[PDB]
Amino acid sequence: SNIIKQLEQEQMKQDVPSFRPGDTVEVKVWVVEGSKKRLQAFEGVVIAIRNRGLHSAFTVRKISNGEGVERVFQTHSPVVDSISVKRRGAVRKAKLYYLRERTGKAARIKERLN
Amino acid sequence: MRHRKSGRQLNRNSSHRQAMFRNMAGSLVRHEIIKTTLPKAKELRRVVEPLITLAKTDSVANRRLAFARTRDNEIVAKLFNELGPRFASRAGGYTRILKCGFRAGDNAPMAYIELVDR
Amino acid sequence: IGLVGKKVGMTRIFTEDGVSIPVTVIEVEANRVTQVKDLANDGYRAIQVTTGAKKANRVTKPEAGHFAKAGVEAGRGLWEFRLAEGEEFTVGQSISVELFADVKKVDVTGTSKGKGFAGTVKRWNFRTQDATHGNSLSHRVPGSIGQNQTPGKVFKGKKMAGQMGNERVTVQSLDVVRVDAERNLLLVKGAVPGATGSDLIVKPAVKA
Amino acid sequence: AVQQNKPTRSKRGMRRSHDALTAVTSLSVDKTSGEKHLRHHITADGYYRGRKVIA
Amino acid sequence: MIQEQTMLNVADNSGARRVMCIKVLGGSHRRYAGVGDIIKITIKEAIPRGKVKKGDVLKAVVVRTKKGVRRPDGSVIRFDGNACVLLNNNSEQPIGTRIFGPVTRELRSEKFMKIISLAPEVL
RNA sequence: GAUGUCGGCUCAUCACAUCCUGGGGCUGAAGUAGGUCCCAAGGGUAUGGCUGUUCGCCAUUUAAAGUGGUACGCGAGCUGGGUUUAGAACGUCGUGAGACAGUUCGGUCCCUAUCUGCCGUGGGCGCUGGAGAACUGAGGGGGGCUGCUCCUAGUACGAGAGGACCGGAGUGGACGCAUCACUGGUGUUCGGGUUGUCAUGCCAAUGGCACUGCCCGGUAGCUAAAUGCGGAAGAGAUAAGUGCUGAAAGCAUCUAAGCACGAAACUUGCCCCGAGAUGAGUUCUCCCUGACCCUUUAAGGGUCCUGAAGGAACGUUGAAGACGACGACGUUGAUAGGCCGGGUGUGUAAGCGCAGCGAUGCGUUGAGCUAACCGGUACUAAUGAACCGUGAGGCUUAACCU
RNA sequence: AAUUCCUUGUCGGGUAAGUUCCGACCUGCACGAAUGGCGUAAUGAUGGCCAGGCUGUCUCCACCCGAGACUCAGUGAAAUU
RNA sequence: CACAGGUGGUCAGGUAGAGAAUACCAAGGCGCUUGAGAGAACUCGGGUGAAGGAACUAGGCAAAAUGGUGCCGUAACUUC
RNA sequence: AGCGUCGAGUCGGCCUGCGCGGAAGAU
RNA sequence: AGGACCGAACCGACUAAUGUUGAAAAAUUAGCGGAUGACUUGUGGCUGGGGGUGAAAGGCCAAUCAAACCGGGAGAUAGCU
Ligand SMILES: C=C[C@]1(C)C[C@@H](OC(=O)CS[C@H]2C[C@H]3CC[C@@H](C2)N3C)[C@]2(C)[C@H](C)CC[C@]3(CCC(=O)[C@H]32)[C@@H](C)[C@@H]1O
Ligand SMILES: [K+]
Ligand SMILES: [K+]
Ligand SMILES: [K+]
Ligand SMILES: [K+]
Ligand SMILES: [K+]
Ligand SMILES: [K+]
Ligand SMILES: [K+]
Ligand SMILES: [K+]
Ligand SMILES: [K+]
Ligand SMILES: [K+]
Ligand SMILES: [K+]
Ligand SMILES: [K+]
Ligand SMILES: [K+]
Ligand SMILES: [K+]
Ligand SMILES: [K+]
Ligand SMILES: [K+]
Ligand SMILES: [K+]
Ligand SMILES: [K+]
Ligand SMILES: [K+]
Ligand SMILES: [K+]
Ligand SMILES: [Mg+2]
Ligand SMILES: [Mg+2]
Ligand SMILES: [Mg+2]
Ligand SMILES: [Mg+2]
Ligand SMILES: [Mg+2]
Ligand SMILES: [Mg+2]
Ligand SMILES: [Mg+2]
Ligand SMILES: [Mg+2]
Ligand SMILES: [Mg+2]
Ligand SMILES: [Mg+2]
Ligand SMILES: [Mg+2]
Ligand SMILES: [Mg+2]
Ligand SMILES: [Mg+2]
Ligand SMILES: [Mg+2]
Ligand SMILES: [Mg+2]
Ligand SMILES: [Mg+2]
Ligand SMILES: [Mg+2]
Ligand SMILES: [Mg+2]
Ligand SMILES: [Mg+2]
Ligand SMILES: [Mg+2]
Ligand SMILES: [Mg+2]
Ligand SMILES: [Mg+2]
Ligand SMILES: [Mg+2]
Ligand SMILES: [Mg+2]
Ligand SMILES: [Mg+2]
Ligand SMILES: [Mg+2]
Ligand SMILES: [Mg+2]
Ligand SMILES: [Mg+2]
Ligand SMILES: [Mg+2]
Ligand SMILES: [Mg+2]
Ligand SMILES: [Mg+2]
Ligand SMILES: [Mg+2]
Ligand SMILES: [Mg+2]
Ligand SMILES: [Mg+2]
Ligand SMILES: [Mg+2]
Ligand SMILES: [Mg+2]
Ligand SMILES: [Mg+2]
Ligand SMILES: [Mg+2]
Ligand SMILES: [Mg+2]
Ligand SMILES: [Mg+2]
Ligand SMILES: [Mg+2]
Ligand SMILES: [Mg+2]
Ligand SMILES: [Mg+2]
Ligand SMILES: [Mg+2]
Ligand SMILES: [Mg+2]
Ligand SMILES: [Mg+2]
Ligand SMILES: [Mg+2]
Ligand SMILES: [Mg+2]
Ligand SMILES: [Mg+2]
Ligand SMILES: [Mg+2]
Ligand SMILES: [Mg+2]
Ligand SMILES: [Mg+2]
Ligand SMILES: [Mg+2]
Ligand SMILES: [Mg+2]
Ligand SMILES: [Mg+2]
Ligand SMILES: [Mg+2]
Ligand SMILES: [Mg+2]
Ligand SMILES: [Mg+2]
Ligand SMILES: [Mg+2]
Ligand SMILES: [Mg+2]
Ligand SMILES: [Mg+2]
Ligand SMILES: [Mg+2]
Ligand SMILES: [Mg+2]
Ligand SMILES: [Mg+2]
Ligand SMILES: [Mg+2]
Ligand SMILES: [Mg+2]
Ligand SMILES: [Mg+2]
Ligand SMILES: [Mg+2]
Repeated sequence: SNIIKQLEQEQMKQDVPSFRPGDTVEVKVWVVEGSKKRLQAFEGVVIAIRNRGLHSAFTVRKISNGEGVERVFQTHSPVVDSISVKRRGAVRKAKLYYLRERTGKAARIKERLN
Repeated sequence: MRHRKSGRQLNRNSSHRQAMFRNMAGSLVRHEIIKTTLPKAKELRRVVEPLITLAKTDSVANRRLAFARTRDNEIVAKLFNELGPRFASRAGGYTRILKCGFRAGDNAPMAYIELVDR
Repeated sequence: IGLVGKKVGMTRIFTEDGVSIPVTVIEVEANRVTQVKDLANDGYRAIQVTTGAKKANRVTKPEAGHFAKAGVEAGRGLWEFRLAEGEEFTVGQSISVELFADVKKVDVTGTSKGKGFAGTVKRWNFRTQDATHGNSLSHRVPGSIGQNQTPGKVFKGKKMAGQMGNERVTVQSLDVVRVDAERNLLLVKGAVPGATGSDLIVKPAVKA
Repeated sequence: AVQQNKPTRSKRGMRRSHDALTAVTSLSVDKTSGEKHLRHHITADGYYRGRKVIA
Repeated sequence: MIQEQTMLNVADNSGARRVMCIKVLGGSHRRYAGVGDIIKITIKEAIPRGKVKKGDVLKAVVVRTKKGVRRPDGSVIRFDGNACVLLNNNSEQPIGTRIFGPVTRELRSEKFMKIISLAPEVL
């Protein structure tokens, strides 16, 4: 409890930017293709955030090369090098699962300009 | 299993329980002491004491939340004008349950539940 | 030997190379030796240890005198560990989680969570019968429990409904992720038996 | 499913070996009124732990 | 998480459009194929003049699943559809010359390095 | 004066004439891979298409898809497609009623478990003074499956083609145990959106009802599809088998004496139960060190005093639980509820102001509300007692001390 | 074939695989012309077969809400023997 | 049987609705003559469900699904 | 019999007593 | 216009589950068919047991039907238990 808090807090990233559901975010992930390591960008809409301390996660949805892809990132994972908000989205809901049933013009999110 | 679960079903559905405790909370605020079954008395604490807590801060919003949860403006008025003021310095424990034996008709364990400064 | 600890809960350790190791956090406070069993007196070699801190009112006079003989404070219980051919310990010696400093794998024993009275589907992984296709009142029921006149009885050990969990379980060969002697913590990879708060007996892995 | 043989009065008695009621071990005595009561319950005159709690 | 009767999209230009898993290979009572697993397929729908025909029985490697893949940090990658790449029944080598849509790094193996090379991205 | 029937489903259990995996002899056994026989029952031992099918054929798996017994195991466990009532029709037979072990369509499957058994779980008494703990381990149960890849090694073997033993490493399938950190499901106790309607005087705001009205999310818990772990190694004694030395029988001979190997079987090793193990075990600790009189002088009986350790009861309760039980706590107190702070979830409350003709938008505002969560906190309820349990614990013999 | 024993006839179609189904063939065990033959739009809680959708039917079950089951108080059966 | 059954006629409010359907209400009438707890298995009646989607089964049995109005549009075949 | 050597028995039919293998089953 | 269509009342009873010492000696629940007609329903009437009535199932004729029920022949007879 207080013990696990302490174990968790010392592993937590200190530099996680503010983002909300509906934001376009670019997540740069470490990819080890051999022993060489490089950053691979994954850009898309944040459809879900789990706020849970060290166990925090967020789900990013992109359309890649025809196909809808979702990636659930573990926020404090060392695999996630950096997160950056590319665009602020204006949505009502915490969870944008309704975007799974939308493509193109129907899947557009209004910008939150404030 | 019911590991870590709260709330008694009391051989009712959710809508009946909610309605019953709204009535019973109204009864306790109005009369300041009621006789009921010991399990109902224990559950009633979890309904009535938050209403008294809400009633410590008099505002339109809080009166409306109290009205939403009681549906009786006599009760809301008593909460905000009397009980909240009466309990302003007390940190919880606005009620006490006193066990008072067994009901004739069904041997139900009975208790009085009262406001502590009745 | 091993040590007695407490299941604090589960978390994860992120490794630098981006692995999340699921860990059970075990609080291993000082185990104080209350009795040393020997071959002459007791017929086997063991230590009895205590851990934690029981309140005086809950310590009976029999319990108090046992602790008082050892010259240790009352802990929340007593556990024995059998001694190896070499191992020697003294009464009143405190044994810390530093014991596990060089141990790679542990066996963790606890009391499993109690499921109460469990059906055969849950308890024994029995298959359900048809939900439809005419099934009459026999969806999760166990089916046949024997043959016929031969043998004309149900065999002992027949898998049937009954109490499930709330029993001693050992999980073997769990990797020791971290021994934190300063915080009295052992981190083991993966799940161990029992609820948060329950007593755990941790021993070096028997198998290897 | 039903018996093939009438169970005996003996067997009936044996089954009822666990049916005996337990008397109240002891009644508590109110410190003020002196009334006997179930422990942790109010007295018939409405005392509890010396205090007149009901009327 | 593909089983017998699961319909899959085809992530190649072999000519198949829709294929059905008729067997999860590689063990007795094996329930499911995830990404990187070889399945037996039948072609349910194909293009007119492709390398494969409707009703042909082949192997395929599952390259995308809705259930998705887990990574060592606890992350998940999920796709909107189940897709596979058709393989020669004997050689287990890709029939098509192109790969369509993302694949995962689970395919990174001498067996499927052709798929990796042809794929438009690897996640 | 009824022993329910084919097939399926559920759940099995045994045999071994062994399907796989293990050991081995012979081979017309180069290797690989077979053939055949011996040992071996530990564990394992397909999903589908068709058909009522069992079976079978077929498709595609698998290390393998064993063969049998068990009322052709299993309907007071399920099904009811088949068989086998009454309806109807076809072919066929019959003048006909009707009939067919020909076909066709339709066609009620009851039982609240007394006993045995079995799975769980208590109460009683016992175990010799009582009590609280920790144990020993007689005995019992669980578990025991296996693929593929790589290395050894393109080595041995082979004309090539191909391609090992032995040994080692990795990674899977199936199965099992645990767990909820993760990924998710659920989440009628949390938040929100919204339709119809009724109400709270009305507006505004709310509540009821409509499957939780319909929905969208979701906390804790429970949980699998989630993720940890397991099968072993080792040891003993062996099976078939292989031998050493070795006579009887100057030789030979694995055997008669003697000695050595030898398998998933056996006994252990691993896990769980376990002293009602009445053969009732051990260890540690704790508690009680009063008077008195009878008679049936005896493990006799009763009184007066005493009431221990500890237990139980009651109460607050629990990731313990059908009830019992088990665990925590009872003011010298965090046991539960409340309360405070936090987290989490939902997603910017109400009110007010502003913009708009208005729906509505914007600001105040990531607001308000927030269960089972976390950290705290005696506000409420856990009572002073009372109750049970006693007062040094039999005889005999030995060994020691007096 | 509501008729075909042999029979899952044979050939074609559909399926990865089809004793059923559809189309044929004719070798009609044992069709056949008002105890009607062969067709036939429409109709059918009619029989058979296929497909899309759909799903806890199933892989393989999980959780939840209620009514019982369980405990307490009151009342109080039954078959059978 | 104070029994979820059966029993002809008459009357016909509001909001929504095509409606005497249906939902919510009015007038009016009722909460069904054992209750109290608990929150096991299992049964019953329901809700939701990852991935798959008939692999279930004698058989898609059951369930899930479809579902309104206006307009557009609509095949073989046909006794038109 | 083993290798002329070697110094005591050896060889295998018959009849018969008792044993041995042949000999795998399901709670 | 219609033994027309969709659909309540009304009439019915195709499927499933429940129930099977039932709430009920045939129902309940969810679905289902007909619903201006060869429809349905109230009241009364007529048909009588080898008889009736039957859009025909040996259906129905008072929870009884290959010959109702009640009383009688009657203590039928019973080489059977
Ligand atoms: C009625 C007897 C049944 C239930 C069934 C019986 O099967 C027959 O007798 C076949 S004849 C068939 C029986 C039932 C009753 C009338 C009709 C004809 N059908 C529906 C059957 C299968 C046997 C052949 C004869 C013995 C049985 C006991 C054991 C068994 O297997 C039974 C009898 C004693 C049993 O009571
Ligand atoms: K068998
Ligand atoms: K061999
Ligand atoms: K075996
Ligand atoms: K039989
Ligand atoms: K059967
Ligand atoms: K029986
Ligand atoms: K039954
Ligand atoms: K018996
Ligand atoms: K979880
Ligand atoms: K959850
Ligand atoms: K409303
Ligand atoms: K004992
Ligand atoms: K128990
Ligand atoms: K508290
Ligand atoms: K606002
Ligand atoms: K506001
Ligand atoms: K918030
Ligand atoms: K014929
Ligand atoms: K005729
Ligand atoms: K007659
Ligand atoms: Mg709680
Ligand atoms: Mg009740
Ligand atoms: Mg409601
Ligand atoms: Mg439990
Ligand atoms: Mg099944
Ligand atoms: Mg039934
Ligand atoms: Mg059922
Ligand atoms: Mg017997
Ligand atoms: Mg008998
Ligand atoms: Mg009893
Ligand atoms: Mg009999
Ligand atoms: Mg054998
Ligand atoms: Mg054996
Ligand atoms: Mg063994
Ligand atoms: Mg088969
Ligand atoms: Mg049988
Ligand atoms: Mg069998
Ligand atoms: Mg039955
Ligand atoms: Mg039976
Ligand atoms: Mg039938
Ligand atoms: Mg007939
Ligand atoms: Mg075993
Ligand atoms: Mg598994
Ligand atoms: Mg958690
Ligand atoms: Mg979720
Ligand atoms: Mg929900
Ligand atoms: Mg709500
Ligand atoms: Mg309004
Ligand atoms: Mg109302
Ligand atoms: Mg209403
Ligand atoms: Mg020799
Ligand atoms: Mg093995
Ligand atoms: Mg938030
Ligand atoms: Mg609101
Ligand atoms: Mg803002
Ligand atoms: Mg708060
Ligand atoms: Mg035929
Ligand atoms: Mg044919
Ligand atoms: Mg054909
Ligand atoms: Mg099919
Ligand atoms: Mg034909
Ligand atoms: Mg004819
Ligand atoms: Mg004619
Ligand atoms: Mg005709
Ligand atoms: Mg009544
Ligand atoms: Mg009635
Ligand atoms: Mg009527
Ligand atoms: Mg109505
Ligand atoms: Mg329930
Ligand atoms: Mg549903
Ligand atoms: Mg699903
Ligand atoms: Mg889904
Ligand atoms: Mg589909
Ligand atoms: Mg099928
Ligand atoms: Mg099948
Ligand atoms: Mg249906
Ligand atoms: Mg439905
Ligand atoms: Mg012999
Ligand atoms: Mg009509
Ligand atoms: Mg009729
Ligand atoms: Mg109906
Ligand atoms: Mg019609
Ligand atoms: Mg109609
Ligand atoms: Mg007839
Ligand atoms: Mg009749
Ligand atoms: Mg007659
Ligand atoms: Mg006469
Ligand atoms: Mg007579």
